[PDB]
Amino acid sequence: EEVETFAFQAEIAQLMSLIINTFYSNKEIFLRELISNSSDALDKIRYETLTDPSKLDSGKELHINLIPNKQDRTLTIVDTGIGMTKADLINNLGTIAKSGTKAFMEALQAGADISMIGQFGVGFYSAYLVAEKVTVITKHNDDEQYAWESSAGGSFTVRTDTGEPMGRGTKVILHLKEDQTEYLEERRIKEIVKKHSQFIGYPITLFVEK
Ligand SMILES: CCc1cc(-c2n[nH]c(C(=O)O)c2-c2ccc3c(c2)OCO3)c(O)cc1O
Repeated sequence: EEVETFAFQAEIAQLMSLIINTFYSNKEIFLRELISNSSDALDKIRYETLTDPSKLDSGKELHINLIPNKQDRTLTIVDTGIGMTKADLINNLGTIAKSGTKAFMEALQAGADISMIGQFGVGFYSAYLVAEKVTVITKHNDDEQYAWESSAGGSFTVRTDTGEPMGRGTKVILHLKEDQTEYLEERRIKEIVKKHSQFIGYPITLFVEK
């Protein structure tokens, strides 16, 4: 397979390193932030459909599924939102893009708490509070399915995805750190959704393992 490797823009690499090295204890915020991103992407495709019905030809269901897998030590968050083209995937996760990253990095100096990370438009990276590696698989109506992945360290890879086709949307696979497996426990995931997410205008379904 063809794999491209990219460097994160410096400020994002710096942010990632701060997140990976922190003992910040309220790590459950990652779920609120990823669900929020899914909801924003769901809003995007749904808006586009008001004007163009064929936008949902790739899938009419608009929802978010949470899939813990204890055997694989992964928690997967899948949404059927607008997805990302390859260019937007690289831009949105590899650079400051539209975010307040610089202000956030100053806010951290000033000693603010990273729970404000989502208000600075960089909530995705909180995933690194709980994951050693994150894979993002995405399919936008205007492009092919791509898999982005990073274990931090300053780089990430993007490759065309040969996995199960998603009709449209984004799937985030969190390869959890050894000491963060509480997020694969059904009781914990339920408790967290309600505290940081029962505000979302889309169905959020937790798949219980058999
Ligand atoms: C990896 C982060 C993430 C992104 C998306 C997503 N899909 N499409 C888009 C889009 O704007 O086109 C996004 C998305 C959602 C929130 C964002 C974002 C992209 O960049 C900053 O904040 C998503 O649906 C879920 C996610 O967790």
